[PDB]
Amino acid sequence: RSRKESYSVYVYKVLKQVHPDTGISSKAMGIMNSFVNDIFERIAGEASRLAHYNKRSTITSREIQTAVRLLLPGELAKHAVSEGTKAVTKYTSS
Amino acid sequence: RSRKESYSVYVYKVLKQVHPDTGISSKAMGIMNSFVNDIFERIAGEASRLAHYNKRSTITSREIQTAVRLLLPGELAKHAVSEGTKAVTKYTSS
Amino acid sequence: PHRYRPGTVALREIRRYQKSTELLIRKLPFQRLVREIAQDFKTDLRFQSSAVMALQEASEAYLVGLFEDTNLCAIHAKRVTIMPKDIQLARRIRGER
Amino acid sequence: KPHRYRPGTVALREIRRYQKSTELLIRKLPFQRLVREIAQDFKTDLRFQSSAVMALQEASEAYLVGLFEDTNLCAIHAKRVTIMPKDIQLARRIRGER
Amino acid sequence: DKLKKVLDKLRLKRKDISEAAETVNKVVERLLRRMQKRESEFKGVEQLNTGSYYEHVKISAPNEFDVMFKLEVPRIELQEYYETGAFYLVKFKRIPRGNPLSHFLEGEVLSATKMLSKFRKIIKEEVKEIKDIDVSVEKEKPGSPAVTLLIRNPEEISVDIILALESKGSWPISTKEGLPIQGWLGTKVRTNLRREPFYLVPKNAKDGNSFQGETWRLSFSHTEKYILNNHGIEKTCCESSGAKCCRKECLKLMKYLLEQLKKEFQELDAFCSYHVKTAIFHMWTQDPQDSQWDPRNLSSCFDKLLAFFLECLRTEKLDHYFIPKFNLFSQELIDRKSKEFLSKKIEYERNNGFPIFD
Amino acid sequence: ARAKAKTRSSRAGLQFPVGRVHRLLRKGNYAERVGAGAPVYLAAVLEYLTAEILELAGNAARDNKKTRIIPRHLQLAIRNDEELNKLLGKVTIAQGGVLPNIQAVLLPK
Amino acid sequence: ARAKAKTRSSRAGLQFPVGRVHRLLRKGNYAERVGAGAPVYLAAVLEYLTAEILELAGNAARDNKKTRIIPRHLQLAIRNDEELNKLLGKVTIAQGGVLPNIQAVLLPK
Amino acid sequence: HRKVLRDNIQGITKPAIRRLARRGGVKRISGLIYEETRGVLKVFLENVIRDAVTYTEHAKRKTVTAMDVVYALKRQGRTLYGFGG
Amino acid sequence: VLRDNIQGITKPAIRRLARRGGVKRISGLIYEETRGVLKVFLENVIRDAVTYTEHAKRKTVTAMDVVYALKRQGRTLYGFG
DNA sequence: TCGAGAATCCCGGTGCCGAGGCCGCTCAATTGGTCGTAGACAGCTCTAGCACCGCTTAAACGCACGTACGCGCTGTCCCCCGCGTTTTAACCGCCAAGGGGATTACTCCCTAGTCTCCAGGCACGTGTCAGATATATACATCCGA
DNA sequence: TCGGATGTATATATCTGACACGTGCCTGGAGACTAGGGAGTAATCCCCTTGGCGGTTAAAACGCGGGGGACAGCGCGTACGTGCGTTTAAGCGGTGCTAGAGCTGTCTACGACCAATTGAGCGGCCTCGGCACCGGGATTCTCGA
Ligand SMILES: [Zn+2]
Repeated sequence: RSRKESYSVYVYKVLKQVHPDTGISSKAMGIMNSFVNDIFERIAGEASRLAHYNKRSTITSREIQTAVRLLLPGELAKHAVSEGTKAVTKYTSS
Repeated sequence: RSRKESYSVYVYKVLKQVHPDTGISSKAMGIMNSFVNDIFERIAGEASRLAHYNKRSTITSREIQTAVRLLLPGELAKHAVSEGTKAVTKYTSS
Repeated sequence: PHRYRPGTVALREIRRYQKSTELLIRKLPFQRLVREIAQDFKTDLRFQSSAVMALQEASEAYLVGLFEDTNLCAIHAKRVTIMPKDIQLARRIRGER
Repeated sequence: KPHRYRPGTVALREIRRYQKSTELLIRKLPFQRLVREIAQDFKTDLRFQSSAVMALQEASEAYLVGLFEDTNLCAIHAKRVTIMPKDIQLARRIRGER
Repeated sequence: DKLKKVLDKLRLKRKDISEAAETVNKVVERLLRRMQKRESEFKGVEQLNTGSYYEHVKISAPNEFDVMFKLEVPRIELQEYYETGAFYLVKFKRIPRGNPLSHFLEGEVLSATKMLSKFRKIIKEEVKEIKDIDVSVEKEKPGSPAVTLLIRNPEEISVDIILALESKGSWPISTKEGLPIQGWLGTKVRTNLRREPFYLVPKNAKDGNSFQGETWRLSFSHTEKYILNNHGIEKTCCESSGAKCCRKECLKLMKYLLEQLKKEFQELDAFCSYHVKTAIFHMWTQDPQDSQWDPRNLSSCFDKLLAFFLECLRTEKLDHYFIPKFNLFSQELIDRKSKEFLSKKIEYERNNGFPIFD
Repeated sequence: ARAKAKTRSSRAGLQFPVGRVHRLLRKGNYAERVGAGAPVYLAAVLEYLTAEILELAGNAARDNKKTRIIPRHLQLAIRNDEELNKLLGKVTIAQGGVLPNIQAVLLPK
Repeated sequence: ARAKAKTRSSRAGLQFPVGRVHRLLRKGNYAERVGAGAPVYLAAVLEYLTAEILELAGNAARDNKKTRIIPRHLQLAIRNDEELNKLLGKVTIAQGGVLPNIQAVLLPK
Repeated sequence: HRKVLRDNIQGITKPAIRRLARRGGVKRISGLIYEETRGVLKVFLENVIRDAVTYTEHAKRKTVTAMDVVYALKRQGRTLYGFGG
Repeated sequence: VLRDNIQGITKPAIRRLARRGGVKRISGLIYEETRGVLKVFLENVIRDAVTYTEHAKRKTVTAMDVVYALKRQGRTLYGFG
């Protein structure tokens, strides 16, 4: 019997930081899982097209940043972008 | 100086069969070119996704046929499908 | 006799239904309708249960949206009832016809 | 006595004429100035190719014509022949842009 | 005995304080009405009721009062400052509309100095408008965030007004193991308490120039009031159809002991009633039964409380009841020699019949 | 020896190229490996659709005595039909105008 | 020897995995070759958005005295905002209900 | 017992339309709404089930699984969250 | 720099657009609303086009950029590239 | 139901500039073999869909009354259309400068590909607490007098 | 304005099943290395954008008179809401069968990849006829009497 790959454990970890005593029912897990999959697909597809427009054949972080700047509406964009930058910086130093 | 690739000559050939004495102005050539590009992109993208849904990793003619059956509305579908079949048959015999 | 005046039970029912979350169409009639419709495109089709549930949820959401926009049109013309001209106008504007 | 068409007759002639031509209906230079002014806030010292301005103009004309079609339908729906701003607001609210 | 006479005198003090408390409430209510009428960023400020009886308030002169003015604030984020969770920094998450306090920011952090400065200015303007009773604002004391009102009708009353922010989010992670009344009052009451908002009060740390005026401490005055007034395992405990206990009487006696020693020996300046309340909270948790506080045994309960405090003194360790890693008796907060002094004084009083109560 | 070359468009009896479509399918990154039957089918479909549009537009052009074709004619041919209008229900065509259409209530008594 | 393994999620201080995202990017056929900086950035963005939704829904749930989370709460949290509602303006959420809303003219005099 | 069915659209009763409308936020439903609503529902269901059946037939199966319906919906800009994907 | 160019969209221009639209009696308060609608639409399209350009490290907003910005919002434009 | 008038359609002559065909040529498509894997196919296991039976009761069905709402008719008066005269700025044609787009050469560092190994994450099984439910209240709201 | 009726929110007690967590194990992610080509950068060419000047006439702006459509008001009658009593069939719990979904193990044909060869299609020309334009005349549709 094969096995499938989901995002249950990670969502549960993130929940245990911003509400340290409230659980989540399985239906909400299904919804959150599908939501994560959908957003990831949109961003990846947009970045892939955008890289293809300039004749490149790779996906640098810069393309992902531009895709995020294009999708998310308004203030979200700003905040989300900052997060990414910070993270990647802490990854490069190590 | 590099050069670009278009569909002017082919569209002109097809026009010279169903109206053997009428020409076409350059703007209409631009429109017809863009139209061809757009339809080809839609069909290719749909077939690519549909092949990915069943875990395959190829593009058989069957997938293109199903993509056509999904996009075109109503009677077009029928007629268009037949054309494809006929053509591919004449290709296999030779 | 303790009759409520017209138009007062309606507001109570609105206040209630906009607050629950269950389904509003009975189940077996919907299943029968779905199978009848599917008979035309193929023969001897077997539906999983969750497929029927998904179809039902999508249809409920669509109809709710349609009535809410229809009500907006009906109010727009100095009225309170809704009649089929309103529905036809809403669908024509939204781009489905 | 000067010859005067009754109200509502030149309008139909102009409708018949404009639904039949193709040339643009917004003068070029004011539209160019407006486009540059709007782009001023997202970057400094931009340079527009001509065809880009033309594309923007064609898209805007098409959008507005669609909007007026639908708002006219709403206006007739309520026993009138004159369009008013509430009609436009209703049409945009229904088409999902608000 | 001496204890019951002291209780009678403490109770009779309420008579001496009632009129001052009433004048204070009158002035405060006028100020609140004024603040709620004007259009400003402080329009939603309200008084937090924290109790006025001797048991609720800190040691104070009979004509000195304190009130907390709370304010609502949307979607704050708390960043830790120490290793013990003893101080916190405030930032703002995403706000769609537009941050109404945007212009009170200094970098990413809300500046308490600027907010208190505006608060003080507003208070000065409004206090100028109180015409029927002579109310002014005492000159700002550098190092104290309170805005102190002086009311003369015709005797002088001082009222320190402290601004407190009110937040509706989750309780901070540090408080995860605090308030351990699982067996005392059942987990349901604990949860219903933990489902409530929390408060932030400006307080500077003693740790160098950096971040002075930008630090805040937690306040749980509401939960403490609630627990104090609903303190029995039996629903009728200390109620009209229940039996009285000596819980509050013992608390009052120990607080008054500390008050009298602090009066006699200014060496004891760094101790306050919150240390006593934390210790006694621990004592009610270790021994939860009402039968351990029969009024007949009031004096005996007080003695068993004394021994606990001496042991707290001897190990120099007293965990905050809400913040378990926050040791109220750390070396850095209270010199060992002050505690040794207090130990000597407490032993003297306990062995000589509490002459300081005379 | 090598026999004389015979382009695939000839062997299929089509008009659009089949080499070029195959190259686009391979280097557009739609899937890992493109079968050898796809390009023929896809070229046939594209050719049919283009034939359809061109025929209709040509008839509409020859209606009002013109030899060439201009975007107005494409707009007419596309918007008049019932299927082709649903496939292009979002697309704006530059310099296309609209379809003559006046409501019934506006017209005088 | 080989030093002790240290997963990339640790080296970036994130919570979502970064190996799995990289595998998906490589085998989804989005582009020929995926740079090594992309997965970190993308995982960070996803993590932020999920944190946002979960925080809002949790507040709305704890409002009316519930410990778990059910789809009604997700529907409330999503529909109430101003940005998150524009990003999900097409999506239906099963068993979500709607937002309490009665027009102003229907209500009695 | 492969019984063919006929006239099941009457299964969508009148109170069902009533309750849907009430959730929608209306106050006085007229008397001719019901036929039009039934027609609209029939059109929508046809347009979805056709694509679901095509997706199934491509995979050489006979069981119209939930994922098929989810994909048929998603193709028309009506993404559905909460049934797999 | 420039200021107050939105008055460049004259009143007869809106009249002509409406007449093509199939309208008979325009009221007197339409103009102040049409101008706002047009401003919103251009703001959105031009912001997306400028992002597309700025990614490629240029300073010339070319026609293809605007075509892509339009196509993203489901308003495909045939006839420029 | 008629004249008179304004606007539109049709027709013949003139000039020009864009579509249409022709010529090199150069770079992509074709022919010809090779090989390593993805897809085809047979055979088996066992989950999930279909079919049915009896019953308990919640929802649908039908009917009667009547009251509020839709629809039609009139009037009135202010807003928008049609036309004329003056004034403003769009268009057209032509310079003239130079910033930046596009292309070419070359080199180096970042990513693919492999092998090995070892821990994170998935299937499964278990126990208890959060929620569903039933019942008795207290509190908020609507209608007629 | 009140009382009386109806409906709903709140507090308390009881069962039960799903979710939160250990436990075992396995396969895919990380470390360590090498090889090659994509893209980064500098240098140069030249075209397309900006900027300005001066004239010509088309359109915008403004003002006026006036016919007609929007709006408020009133009156009438039919049709949709509310409540009541009867009848239909949906849930529900439980069997029982078996078709087809899903997995595994082998083997064959077919698409990628490489190397050489050559002709289809692209850029750059020249040329003339299809259309834009102009002026006159015939057709027609609207308005007042
Ligand atoms: Zn007590």
